[PDB]
Amino acid sequence: IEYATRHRARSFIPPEPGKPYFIEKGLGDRAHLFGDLITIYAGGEQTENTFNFFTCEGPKGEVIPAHSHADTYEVFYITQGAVRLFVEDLEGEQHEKLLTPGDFGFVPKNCVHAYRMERHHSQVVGVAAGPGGTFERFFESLGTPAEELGLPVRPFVPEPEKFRTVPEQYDVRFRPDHQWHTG
Amino acid sequence: IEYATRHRARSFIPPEPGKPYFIEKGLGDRAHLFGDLITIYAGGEQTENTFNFFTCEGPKGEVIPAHSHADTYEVFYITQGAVRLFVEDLEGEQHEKLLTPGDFGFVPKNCVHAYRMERHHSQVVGVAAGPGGTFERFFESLGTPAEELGLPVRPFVPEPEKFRTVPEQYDVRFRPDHQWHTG
Ligand SMILES: O=c1c(O)c(-c2ccc(O)c(O)c2)oc2cc(O)cc(O)c12
Ligand SMILES: O=c1c(O)c(-c2ccc(O)c(O)c2)oc2cc(O)cc(O)c12
Ligand code: NI
Ligand code: NI
Repeated sequence: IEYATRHRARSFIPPEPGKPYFIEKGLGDRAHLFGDLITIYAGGEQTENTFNFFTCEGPKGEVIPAHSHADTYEVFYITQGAVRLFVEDLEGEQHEKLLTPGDFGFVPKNCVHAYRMERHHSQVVGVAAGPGGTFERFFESLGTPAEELGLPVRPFVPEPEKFRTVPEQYDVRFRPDHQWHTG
Repeated sequence: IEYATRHRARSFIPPEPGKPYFIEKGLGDRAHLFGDLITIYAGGEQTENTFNFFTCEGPKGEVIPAHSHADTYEVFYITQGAVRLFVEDLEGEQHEKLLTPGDFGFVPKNCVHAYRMERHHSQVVGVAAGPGGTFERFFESLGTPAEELGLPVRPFVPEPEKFRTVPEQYDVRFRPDHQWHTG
């Protein structure tokens, strides 16, 4: 049976801290953002705002917007398909790598980065957290929560206003002028 | 690409915090504990002691020792095989679930728990962290660090004294007399 939480009328994440739980494949809290489906299995409420756990999956596509996080560190661990990760270090040097399932990428705070899914229905396991809390409700805030299972039929394109206001609540800084010179 | 660190003569985890990095499948810092191989991709040094990221893989086996963590929350995210997760909640009710790849289990602090791998070379993605810091160097401390790739050839059984002294440094509390009555 399911739970009612702060985030969903129907969720498999228990609302109270301190409760163990299991969630079958795909049934975490879901959000749509562009063509991608984000699925949250644990958030800050579960971990005293220490860490989170979520997956991101999507169609073969182009790079997501280049961005950074001032106080948040991010893991990319590939589970399906192939994902090209772009990252610029603090010294301005850029790096790219095609990550295949079981490969790992790590993006520290203040490092500009982006990714491109290079196979249909690629999937990434992510953790996104830091001294300033956990990041997981970003996705449904800029994008939209989803009740349906599976990849969105139509991409969810946030209205411009969302891109201005979501940084006020979530640790994200967009870098639309950023150019990748790794090819 | 390879570094000497506080933890290993050779590592693909950079010693300097704030550096982006990639690690190919299997090439995180490795440790053996019983028949299992633990591979660390990010530790507390990478995240200001906020979270970590590791895998655990091993043969079809019996349940690991029942234990709890006083300040640490743990994620079980199955990537290969099938893994049965046992957990006792704070009110003493026990639960078990066979978790298959893509399935998720969450064990809050102070819940007694254990797992059993039920396919050869099953694999779990883990995060284990909390207000008490990050847990990942526990495995090489009770077990042993490993330079070679692959499952350990001989199980590493820790001497009884390590079970007494490792809890003084890592957030783990063994429950040697704990009995699972879930099936
Ligand atoms: O800022 C973003 C972000 O951080 C993540 C992300 C995805 C997978 C991970 O594994 C991870 O650690 C982070 O996705 C995004 C997707 C967007 O369309 C826009 C974004 O701004 C982000
Ligand atoms: O205390 C332990 C522990 O926490 C974990 C663990 C394993 C995979 C995970 O994904 C995770 O979150 C935790 O494994 C163990 C394995 C042992 O042989 C003995 C232990 O004492 C632990
Ligand atoms: Ni990001
Ligand atoms: Ni544990």
